[PDB]
Order: sequence, then C-alpha cells, then structure tokens
Amino acid sequence: STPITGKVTAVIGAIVDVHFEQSELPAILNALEIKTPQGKLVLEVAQHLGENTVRTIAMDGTEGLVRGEKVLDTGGPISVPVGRETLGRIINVIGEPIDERGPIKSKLRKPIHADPPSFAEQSTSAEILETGIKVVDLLAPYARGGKIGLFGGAGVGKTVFIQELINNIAKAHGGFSVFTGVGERTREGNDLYREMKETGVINLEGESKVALVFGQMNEPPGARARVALTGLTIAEY
Amino acid sequence: KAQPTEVSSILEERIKGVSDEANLNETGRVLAVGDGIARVFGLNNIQAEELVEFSSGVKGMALNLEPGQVGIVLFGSDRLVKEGE
Amino acid sequence: QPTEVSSILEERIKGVSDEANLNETGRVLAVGDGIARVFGLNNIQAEELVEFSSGVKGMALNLEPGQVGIVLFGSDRLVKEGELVKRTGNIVDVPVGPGLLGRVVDALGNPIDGKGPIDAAGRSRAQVKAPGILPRRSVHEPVQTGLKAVDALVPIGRGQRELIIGD
Amino acid sequence: LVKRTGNIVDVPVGPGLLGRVVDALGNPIDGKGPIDAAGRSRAQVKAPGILPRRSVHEPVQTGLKAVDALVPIGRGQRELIIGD
Amino acid sequence: RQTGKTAVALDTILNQKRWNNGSDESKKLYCVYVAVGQKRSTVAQLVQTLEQHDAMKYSIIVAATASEAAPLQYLAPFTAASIGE
Amino acid sequence: PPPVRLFGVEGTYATALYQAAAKNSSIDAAFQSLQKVESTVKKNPKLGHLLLNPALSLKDRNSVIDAIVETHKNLDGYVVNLLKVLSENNRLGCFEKIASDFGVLNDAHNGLLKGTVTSAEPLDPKSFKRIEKALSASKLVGQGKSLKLENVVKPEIKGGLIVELG
Repeated sequence: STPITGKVTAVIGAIVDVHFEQSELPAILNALEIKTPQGKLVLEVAQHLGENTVRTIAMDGTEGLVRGEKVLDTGGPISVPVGRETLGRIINVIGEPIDERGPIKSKLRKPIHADPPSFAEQSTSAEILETGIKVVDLLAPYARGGKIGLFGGAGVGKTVFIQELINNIAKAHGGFSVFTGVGERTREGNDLYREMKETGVINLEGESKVALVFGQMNEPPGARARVALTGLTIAEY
Repeated sequence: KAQPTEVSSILEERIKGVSDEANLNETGRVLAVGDGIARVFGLNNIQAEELVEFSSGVKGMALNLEPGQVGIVLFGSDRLVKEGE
Repeated sequence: QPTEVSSILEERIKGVSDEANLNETGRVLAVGDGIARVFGLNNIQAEELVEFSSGVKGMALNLEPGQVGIVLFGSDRLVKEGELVKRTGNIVDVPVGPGLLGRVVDALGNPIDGKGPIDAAGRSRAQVKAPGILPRRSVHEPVQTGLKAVDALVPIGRGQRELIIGD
Repeated sequence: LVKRTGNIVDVPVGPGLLGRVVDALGNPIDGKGPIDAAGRSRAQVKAPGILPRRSVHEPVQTGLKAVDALVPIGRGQRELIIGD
Repeated sequence: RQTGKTAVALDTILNQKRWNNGSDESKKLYCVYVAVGQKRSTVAQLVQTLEQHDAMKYSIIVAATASEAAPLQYLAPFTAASIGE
Repeated sequence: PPPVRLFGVEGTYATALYQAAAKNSSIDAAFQSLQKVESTVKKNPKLGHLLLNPALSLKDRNSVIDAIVETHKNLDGYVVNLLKVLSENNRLGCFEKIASDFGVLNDAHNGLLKGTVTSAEPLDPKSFKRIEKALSASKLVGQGKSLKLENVVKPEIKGGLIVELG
C-alpha cells in the first residue's frame, strides 16, 4: 500500500547516496526508482550504510540529478520482463528497450537477483550440441548442459561465432536461445542487431527466439555489471 | 511534577521495544550491513565469536566486538536482511 | 567506561544553525588545489557549471550530503574562502559550430586563437548520451589516412573510433 | 605528566666524546660516565649553502686500496654503498 | 590450480574403500572433505563420482559451494574439523 | 574570538554555541538551560542515557530531544536550537555539555589544579594567577588535606636512576 520514498541526498562519483525515511530504508540490491527530466534514472541500492542511508551506484547517467529529489523504492530488486515476449527485443539494463521497439508485455518482470539451484536442483550430464562448425563439430563438442567457453582478442570476433552458433542451434532448437551483450561496442551492437534480424533469427514481426540484451558499455559501470544478472535471470525464467 | 514522569515514561515508550523492555541487551539492532558485515548496536550479552540469528531468516557470526557496535559477519546474502532489523 | 565519546566524525562546521537561504548562492568553505567545497545549492543538478563570484567558473562533480564540491576550472588564486558562488544551472555549454574551424578556442568554448571572436551555431551541452544502437548503420564509407600501411593493412574507416596507442 | 624541556632536541657534542659510545641524544652507554661538551646543537642544523661551500681541493685516503685509488673519497665526497 | 589436487583428493578418498570394505574398527576410517573455494559443480561431480564407486557409505563432505559468502567459507574448514573430531 | 579554541572533537558544536550566545548576552542564560538539561538527563537513568545512543532513529532523535525540552522552559534559549541541530548532526553531546561548561568557566571562572608534585583537586576561581594561587594552595593544605598523594616525589625515581646508572 504505502509508497516508500526517501530523499536522495548525495551524489558522489557515479553513486547516489539515497537516504530514506523511518522504515523506508530500501534493501540492498532492491530496485529503486528515480524519475528525471531526461526520463527514468535507474539506481540500485548498495551497502545500506546506516543512518537510514543506503548507498547506490546508479544504472544511468549521473548528470542532471538534483540533490534531495525523492526516490521511491520499487519494493524489490532490479527487474526486466521474462517470457517469450522478450524475444526479438534489445532489453536494456534499466529494462527500457533502446531499440524503440515498444513494450512487449510479458507475464512477469522478475527481480534480477535470486537463488541458485540447490544441490538437489543442480544436476549434471554428458551431452554434445550440434554447433554446425566442423571445428566445434569435431575437435571440441559443445555441451547440452555444460558451459562452453572461448577466447581470442580483438579482431578474432568470437561474437561472430556466437551469433553463428545461436543461429545453427536455433535452426534445430526445441527451446529458445538467449544472449547477453555485456558492454559491447555500440557499433558492434547495431551490426549484431542487423545480422540477427536479417538472418531470420530475430524475426522482427514473426516469432524470434534469440533475445539479445546489451549492456551498451557507455553507461556508469553498475548497469554494465548487472546486465549479465538480468540475462541470467531471463534464461533462468 | 507529574510532567517529568509522564515525559520520561512516554520517551521510554513509543520506542517499539528497542528501549522498551529489551534495551538491546539480549537481542540486537543492526545499524548497518555492508556485504556480510553487520555493525549492530545491541546484543549486550553476546560473546566474541557468536552465532546470531539476525531475525531475517539468515544466521551469521559475531566475530568482532567494538566500542558501540558489534560487527557480526552474516552467513547469508546481504539483501536477505535490512538495516535496523 | 560508561559509553563512547561524543562523536566520531563531522560534515559541516559553521554555526548559523538556522534556515537555509543558500539554495542559489553558495558558501565556499573549503577551496584549494583546484578543488573547492561549497556550502549551499541545496538541490543543484549534478555536474552543473557553477560560477565563483571572484570571476572563475566551475563544474560541480561532488555533491556530498553536507557540502557539494565544485572543480575550480582556472587559476585558483582568485578564489577565497567565503566568496559567493552563483549557480549557472546548466551543463557545460560551449558555443561550437560550423564557424569554429580555422582558429583555436579554449575547451570552454572561448575563442583564444587571438584572431578575433568566434561565431557558431550555438552553445551545446558537452556530455550527452551518444548515438545508441538505433540511428546508425555499419561504417561503410572508407577513410584514407594517406599513409600507405595506414590505409592498407589497418584502414580506419570514415566515422569510426580507432585509436593509435603507442609509446 | 609531560614536561616541556623547552629546547629543540640537542645532542651533547664536543671533542671529548672521543672513544665514547653515546645513545640517541648523546646519553653515554658504555659506562664511562660523563663526557665533556663543546656545544649541544639541535639535531637538524641547516647545511652550508653555496658561498659557505667549496670544492674538494684536499684529497684523503680510504685506507684499504679497495678500488680507492680508482674512485677516490675526497674532502666532502658523499660516497654511498650497498649490500645484502 | 588443480595439478591433480582435486583428482588426488578423489583418488585418496575412494581408495579408502580398500580398507573400509572390511569391518575392522582399528583401520576403518570415516573420511570427510571440506569445500573451500569450489564451484557447486565441482562438489556435485565429486559426490557423483563417490556414489558411483559406492562411497556414500562412510564418507562425508563439508559443503562450501562458491555461492556461499565469506562467513560460510571462513567457518566451513573449522566446522568440518569439528565433525572430524 | 572565543576565550580559547577547544580543539574540536564534537567540541565544534559547543564552540559555535558559545560564540553565537556570546553575540548575545546568553552566558548565564545559556549555561543555566544546559545545567538543567544535564540534570534532567541524570534524573532519568534510562530514557535519557540509553537515549544517548547511536541507534536512535532520526524521528526518534528529534522526538527525544523534544521530550527533553518538554520539561517546561528548562530548554530556554539557543540551547534548544543547538540540541535540535545535534539531534541529526551528532547524537552525543554530554561531553559537549561539559565543554559548554568549560567555555562558561573560560568566560568567567577559569582555574585548574596546579599539580607539580601535588595531586590535589582544588580550584582558584579568579582571573589573576599571580596572587590567589598561594592562598588557595595553603588553604587546601590546611583545610581538608584530602588524598593529594602522588605516592612520592618523582625526584626519588630521578635520584635512584641517576645513582644506578653511573
């Protein structure tokens, strides 16, 4: 019922020191809210520093923020929508799509951070995935239930292999793929967008499956960090 | 002179239970929680290296005591508790 | 030992202990070495350009709860403690435009080339959200940096963000 | 109680200290009793500048040949060493 | 990182069955393993391998999955030692 | 300028209170409300000492300060504003109350125990320190003569070390 809100008191570095009212101290990692003239300012609480003031390093630009602006908690952790509705969209760290693709309403917008599988929920298996590249088809199988890492500096473009793997797998995937653009170069972001849309993987009007979410590398670091959290949440859903 | 007594009893009261019947001697009030740290004012009977129930469903260890607050490292996620609990 | 001491730390010092009329003007409590603390500007927009009354401008990167600290973008000899500070209320604005070329202006926009004033399309905010994912296509137009190997082996295209790291 | 000596740290100094091992400020520590003083000056004196300074016009001997004729050690030659 | 260290632990723990298979309390050992600095997958794998050789009879495993924060880690080796005692 | 700077440490609040109240008369008037407040705090063992705890909430701190001020007009003067300011600035000022007393003494009373080789606990409430000192010392010796024991004169230690070290 009662909308808990406080007075964002101090902005230092890229962090906004969100004080709060009695019993209004937001929890750490909870989704705050900050409405700004530029729009929505996304701040995630940090170490609750006592004095009823919980620290926060924002997920948006520190500019323009005015001291003492009221910030009302979202009542839980940072959230992005979860479900097949996310397919074909570029979900931002704050969660506001940056492609101007309109809100694809989903069943839930779950909090980013949650529990991991228990040892009674953590299983293990030996499965090989059809990666379509003879390199990964022969010299190193990809695991249907196990991590598959990679390496290579700038110019090796492993992201190209990633998109190719996504496309080939989806071409014979009973389940939908997922991605997470942890702080990619923006131009590489747009090129990835174009290649994913035109390849048929991202069916702009159809039923796509490879929901690419990008951290965009051009924000204060908090959004970049929590982006992978968001993507893991989505894949978990 | 009833005013001083009434004021004192009202001041002791209206404090939920922090200074009402508890004085934080056996239970504790958590001033802040960094990551698993819990600078707690209260628990005036907890010994060093103490397992404490932080009343958020998450236990933890009181592995240092200081002048006015006890730093009780928490055995669970930081969000699982909150400041002032 | 009945308790602890009276305190541990502090944030503010001066002793008016009354209402706050320093919402547009500031009090320069700490000022020195190109960084200055300011008392006042209750709800200033973060990173707002601010003018010190002596005559030197400044941008305010620090807005700590007690006092907000503003960088003193100039020779600090003019600033002094207690000097008034006026809020310019804007992000860094520099007149820059098609008429800027062919001269040398200060990064504060002021044309310091000494070859006369500068006329430009107007002052624009110097720190804005860059063109994101939408309104851009892959760099297709080439850029020929003249040097043979530069154009050939490592061609830096038109519009791109290449860097020349080196010793 | 902390009693102010009223003087900058000064060392019992003078030619008499010859052969005596003195503590920090000059407290004798061997057990030979007092050693006379030709002045007790502060422990941080201002060194002579340019004009009151001069060249190394008078040489000396390092004693051990010790690559000393190779690299001398003359009047005021602030030489340094190093080792494990 | 693991120059067989995890593998060596697996081997030594499993070979314990060579002696524990009998009934002699003189040599039968109730071994256990603490889990400092391990991702939960590694613990799952070790548990599976032990159960495969049928080592779920007389072995124990102190579990500090890398999910657990600093408190569980810095107290897990000691609590494991207490179980060992 | 105050009589002498109290070297901070939450004494900044007290120093400022002394300076502001010294702009006005507010000398006995300031110290009187402070003495009444300290007496009231002592008069409530709890809820006035446990009230001097960091854990008190901002609403709780303002409310406790208000309740302490509620003892009629015992919180009269600028001390009310100082107490409210501290209620969010720094919770504990009993040492600041003692510092306000120290400033009051500096303004009017002065005086402290001499010492030297005496551990006496006397006072010489007079501006001058060239006449009344001897009378105060002789009186405190010939009247009361309490536990002023430094055990022995340190010169005993001095001679013992001097002889024992050649």
